[PDB]
Amino acid sequence: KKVNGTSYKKWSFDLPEMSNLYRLSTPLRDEVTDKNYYYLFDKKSFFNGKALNNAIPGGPKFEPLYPREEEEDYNEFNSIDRVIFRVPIRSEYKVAFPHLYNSRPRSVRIPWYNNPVSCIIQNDEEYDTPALFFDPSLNPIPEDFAPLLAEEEELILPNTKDAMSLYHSPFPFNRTKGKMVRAQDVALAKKWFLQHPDEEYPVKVKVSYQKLLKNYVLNELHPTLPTNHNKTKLLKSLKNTKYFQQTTIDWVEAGLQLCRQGHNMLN
Amino acid sequence: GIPVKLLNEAQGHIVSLELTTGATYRGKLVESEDSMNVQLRDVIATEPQGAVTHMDQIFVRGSQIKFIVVPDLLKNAPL
Amino acid sequence: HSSRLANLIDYKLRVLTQDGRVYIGQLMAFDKHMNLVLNECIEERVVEKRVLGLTILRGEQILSTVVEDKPLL
Amino acid sequence: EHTIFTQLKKNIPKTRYNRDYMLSMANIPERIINVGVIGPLHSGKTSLMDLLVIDSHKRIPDMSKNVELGWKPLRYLDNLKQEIDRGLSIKLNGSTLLCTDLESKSRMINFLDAPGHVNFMDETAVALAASDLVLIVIDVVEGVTFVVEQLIKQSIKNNVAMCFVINKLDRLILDLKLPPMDAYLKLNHIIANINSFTKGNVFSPIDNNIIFASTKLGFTFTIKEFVSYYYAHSIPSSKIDDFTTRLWGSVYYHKGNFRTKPFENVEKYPTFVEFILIPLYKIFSYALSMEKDKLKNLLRSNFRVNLSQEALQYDPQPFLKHVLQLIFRQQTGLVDAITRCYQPFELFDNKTAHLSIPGKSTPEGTLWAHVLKTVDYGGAEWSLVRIYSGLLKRGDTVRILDTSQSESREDDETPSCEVEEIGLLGGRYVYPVHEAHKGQIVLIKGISSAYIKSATLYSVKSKEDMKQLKFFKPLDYITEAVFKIVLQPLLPRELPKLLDALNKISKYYPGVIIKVEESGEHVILGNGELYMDCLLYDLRASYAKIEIKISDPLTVFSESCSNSRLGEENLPGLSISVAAEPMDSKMIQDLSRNTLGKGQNCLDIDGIMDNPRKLSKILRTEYGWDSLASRNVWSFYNGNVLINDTLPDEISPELLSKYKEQIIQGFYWAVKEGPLAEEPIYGVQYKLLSISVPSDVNIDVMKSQIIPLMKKACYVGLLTAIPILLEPIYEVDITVHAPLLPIVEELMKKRRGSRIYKTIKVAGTPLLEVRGQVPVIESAGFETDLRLSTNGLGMCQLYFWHKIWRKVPGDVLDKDAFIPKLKPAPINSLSRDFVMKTRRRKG
Amino acid sequence: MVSTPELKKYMDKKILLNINGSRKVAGILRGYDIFLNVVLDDAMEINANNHQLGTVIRGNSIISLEALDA
RNA sequence: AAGCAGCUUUACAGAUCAAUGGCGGAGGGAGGUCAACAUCAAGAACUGUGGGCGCCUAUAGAACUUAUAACGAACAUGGUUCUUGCCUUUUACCAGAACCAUCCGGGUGUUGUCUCCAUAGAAACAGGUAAAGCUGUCCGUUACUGUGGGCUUGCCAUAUUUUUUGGAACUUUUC
Ligand SMILES: Nc1nc2c(ncn2[C@@H]2O[C@H](COP(=O)(O)OP(=O)(O)OP(=O)(O)O)[C@@H](O)[C@H]2O)c(=O)[nH]1
Repeated sequence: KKVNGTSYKKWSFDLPEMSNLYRLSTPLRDEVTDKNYYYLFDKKSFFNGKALNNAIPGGPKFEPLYPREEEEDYNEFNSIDRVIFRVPIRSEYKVAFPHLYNSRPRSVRIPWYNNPVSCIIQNDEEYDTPALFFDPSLNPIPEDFAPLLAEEEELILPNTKDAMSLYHSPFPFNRTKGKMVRAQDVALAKKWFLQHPDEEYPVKVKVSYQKLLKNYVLNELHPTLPTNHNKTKLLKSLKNTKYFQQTTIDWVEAGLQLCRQGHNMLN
Repeated sequence: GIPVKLLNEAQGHIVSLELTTGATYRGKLVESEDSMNVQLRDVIATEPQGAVTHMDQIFVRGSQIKFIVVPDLLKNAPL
Repeated sequence: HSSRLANLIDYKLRVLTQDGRVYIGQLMAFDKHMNLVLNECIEERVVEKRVLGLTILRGEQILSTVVEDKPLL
Repeated sequence: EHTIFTQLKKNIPKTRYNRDYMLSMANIPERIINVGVIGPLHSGKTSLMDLLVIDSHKRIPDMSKNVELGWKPLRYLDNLKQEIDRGLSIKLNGSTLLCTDLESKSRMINFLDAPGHVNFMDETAVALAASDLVLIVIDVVEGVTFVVEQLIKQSIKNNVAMCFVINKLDRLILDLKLPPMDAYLKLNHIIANINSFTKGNVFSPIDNNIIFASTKLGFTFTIKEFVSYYYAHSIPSSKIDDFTTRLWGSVYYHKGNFRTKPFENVEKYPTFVEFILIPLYKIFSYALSMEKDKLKNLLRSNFRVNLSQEALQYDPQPFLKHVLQLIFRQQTGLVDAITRCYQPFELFDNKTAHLSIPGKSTPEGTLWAHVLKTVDYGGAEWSLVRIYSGLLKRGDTVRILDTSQSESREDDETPSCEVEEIGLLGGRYVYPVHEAHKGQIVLIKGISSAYIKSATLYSVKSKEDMKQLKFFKPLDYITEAVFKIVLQPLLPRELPKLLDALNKISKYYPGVIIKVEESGEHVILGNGELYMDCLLYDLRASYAKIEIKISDPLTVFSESCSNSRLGEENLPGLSISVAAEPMDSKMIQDLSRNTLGKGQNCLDIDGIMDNPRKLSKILRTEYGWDSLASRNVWSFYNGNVLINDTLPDEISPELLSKYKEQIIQGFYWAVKEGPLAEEPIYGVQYKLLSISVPSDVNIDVMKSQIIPLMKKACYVGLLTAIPILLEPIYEVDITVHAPLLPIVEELMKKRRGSRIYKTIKVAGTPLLEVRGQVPVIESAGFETDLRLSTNGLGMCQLYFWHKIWRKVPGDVLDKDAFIPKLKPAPINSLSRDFVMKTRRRKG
Repeated sequence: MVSTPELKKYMDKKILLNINGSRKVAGILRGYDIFLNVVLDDAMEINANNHQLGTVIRGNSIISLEALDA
């Protein structure tokens, strides 16, 4: 019931399984739930921040992609003496409404705007709080027919609370039915260099964030779409015939056989 | 019931009807009822004699209606 | 009940009225008042005939019902 | 023809109820209706329409599996790459749709779905003009914030039926985690809070003007519907509708016994909570937390519902939807309350009057109908029209008019064209129509040549009726342009295309106001940052492909006085002395609200068309407005009031009553321009002090003469009057969680608008609504300083309502106090800066 | 039941009613009922000899209702 | 939502024990870090080929759209060309742009199988495609009853003005 079978693909679960799992995983994952948090840290503000060559304080600083800043013309239009100077016009603006501040934008992807500002409340301190609990920090603000589900006496269930806590989770948890991934296919720490450093960090780890956002952008910007219908997995093919046969072993041992193996072949 | 809904659906189209009186009325139908009251405009009455008339606004009582005859497009209408 | 009345649905019928006229055509709808809806109707006053179309008869006016033909394809 | 229609067949993904039955019900006047839908940002409008669309079609293709279940919500009525990449509806889109009621008898309906974003209010304006009633839709969290007040105020001010839908209840229970009794006083609390803003009526859950929903979960409550679907099968059909009235508003049944007494016996929650909120909570919290079969047995037992093991197997959310969308059926409860909440006879003359001079003359016998909007669908451009009188077919030659040329009021008065084609709006698809009937809204083809913006359409055989018929106002766009950006094409040889580019925009976008200066540099006026952005994108992509050039964000100042006089003709046969006066902030505030004068409200200055004894009755009565001046009030402006004030007037009265056109035409000429920036003049009363007139006037008195004279008289009028410089201010709405308040304070300071005008807590949420003021010219990039600074928390809207114009902090003419370029200007000296600057683009 | 008919538009206006037995009456429409009983003032019979009466016409009888002046 | 009746089934005793009619079956389930051979974003519309009776289905090519909303909520390297670099150049990089590769995977179908399991059987015969009960025959219960299950049902019960507890009855003249 819990999985496909021996081929081990395509798992599945039930709730408290998750809720436990999540509760345990959470120290590893501190990630802001709402998309609305990320604004100029999203993907498209990084693209536009590239195509237009803009520097975000927490964004990575890239190459021009258009080599030339050089055309500069004064003119009846441009003259300082006809233009009214108020406000700095920060870069971030030019990443915000890029058809507005940064003129002649090219290959510029139109950003998202305005999500609802998630107000979700959660108890990360007391777990003896019942299901529906007015939060301290909220503003003050014939006999035989009956209600339907009130037939059952009480709505709050031992699970339902963490059913709620799981109603919001990043991709893995909120889904209780999914399939299998290579171990390295999982990326644990990708989350952490998507976040604000806040302050207390040294410029070491901050600059590190800028590094990994840079690389991240690059890893995003180039999809592929190949297909290998030609190549049967090299093992599957080569293990055909004779000179190879299949067995089991302890891992470390196979390691050793390899150690002398290629050690030889070097010699 | 469906026999009433059909009526409500022909509101606005032009309708023919017959009463226990013996006369038939023809005109655009404006208001109906669950009783089967009617309210028509530009009516062209025709009794047993053949006597034609014009009535600007007209009411009926359902009890008095024998049978109504309604527009052709109202056969594709939903049941 | 009314199980028999649903069985008549979409058959050509011959309906005699208290007025004497006899209407003929398929049956589209039936009611709790016995209001009948008929498609492509013809009254037969009597060697006589007239074309109406869609007709909705009242319950008071109807006397009896009688099948002309089977349900049409 | 009909065959090309057949290759249209496989395009429009048909529908349950087919067409010709719907489009058959069309010609009937009393059926159909128009429904516009509005709420503030992210109310769920566009999504709600998504619900209705799926309650319509079976086949809608473009649903991915990924959307079918779940996680990413469908946008249909968001047809544009622009809308889809942004995530907010821009150009309102409807779906002409047939729906049914609880009583099963189906009305044809015109669905219109507007943007909620304040900058785009323009289309909501347009939406009103079409809509017979609106659904105002609320995020349950923020209740009704100020923008909503402005909304309802506007719609009632347009005499149009309403209903309310409070929405995203899901967000309430799940995010906010409300104990039921919190929630009931929530709903209630809001409903009172709005009824306060409801003049001359009140809404109420049983009034069926209030409808509950969540879109993302796709469910809807009208207690009529709700109960009927369920409790109806319980109790004898007599008591039921009574029991509806027995539901909301503090009523208790202890055992089968309805008693308003406190709650006695033991348990206490009111009847509403009893049959609605709690059992709902049980639906959610169980369907999340409950063993499936446990739910199943309840689905038969209570609800007569059946799960399929497919539906059994789902991640919590997509399941949970299918749960609800299954338990509730193809929401007609919405429609049903709409169904009964609109009165054709009562209000039809109200609204149809509000947009013209009422009459009425020429009933029927005519084709006359109201043209709102020139729209761009997948193919090219159609026109959006509501049909008041007549029928229409392809090719029918018809006569054209625009709303300004209906401000004018035989031959030559009409440019005319045929209907090239007629569509119905099917959202992403368009449904061809040959024949068009009274009352239904449709698209036309080929008429775009005729005009810009709002256009009245008519075809009439009777010069009787032609004289008798009336004409629609230029539509009030509920917020004024106020935002200014200079455009130049980057390659001035490219100049021509840009023009027609601009042209189409002035059509496709209602509120934008475009100019071409003397200098040649083109000018754009739009609501705010976002708005004119959407323009510029559609401009550098859709229409013109030309790479263009853009200025710094700008405002549009104005010219006023804070309190002698001569005037001279270059042939001094005229003797003119006109001083100027500041004017009443009371009359200012009442001019800001343009009304029909209903109630003690000071009548709009349009009511000088109502008796100058009536007008001067409002004046003398309310303002202490000088009775002599009230009889000396001559004209109003695009702006303030002009008065003939002196005895020499009466000395030469007929001489004046001859030339009054020369006076006022010269005067509109004046206040349109201005002495300082050639920008509008505001808050200025001209008492007309002295005139002499050329000797025995042998074609001596001419508009050519007196007009630019009195023009000067106005100019110097302001100049000696201690003129100041008017500025606008975006009225600021800010939405935050509480602890972040200090942050906002900071920013306000720096922006120098820095006005925290009100501070507000939001019922039962951790929310502060703050209201404030910041100057448009200081409003650049504000919203992103917010959104960054609060880490996405909070939210920002800069709206122009009440049109309040502050003073420019500087003295208009002081040459020295400036400090050089490439700096923000010193707060003590400004108006000199601003004015000299504009002038350098002027004189 | 008791669908209050559309006689709001006839209140305080002249009428030309028709009733059972081919008899008809003129009058100012004062009030109406659930079963369509009517209140007429200044009631005049139409035999062609017109007799002044001054009247409550019964509902069942009513065949129809006209308006003299637009 | 109980019971009654109707409908569907059902373990069935049955009429027939014929011709029938219905539903299923004429090659099972699932799972196999099992392989072989194919295929692989989606959609409307144009052209060509093939099959079946102008229409439908399959395959190939071209154009447009989707946010490239995603074969993988994964990303690694290499090559050619243009800007960059510098002197070095190689190893090679740097840092971008384009266009080409490779590699690590994934999914679907078909075929052949392997493991654990399933109980009638009619899983019997003959026709062909790229596919199959696809077709024809065929057989299992059976097409009309009573016991037992479920509902899709009666819509749930009104003699006093708008339908079903009657204003009906009766007579006579005209063509
Ligand atoms: N929590 C919650 N959010 C919803 C629900 N329905 C819609 N939303 C949010 O509404 C936002 C989009 O609103 P739309 O309906 O698509 O468009 P809109 O509400 O009219 O906003 P505009 O179109 O720009 O006026 C998305 O962020 C959804 O998350 C709901 O039922 N529950």
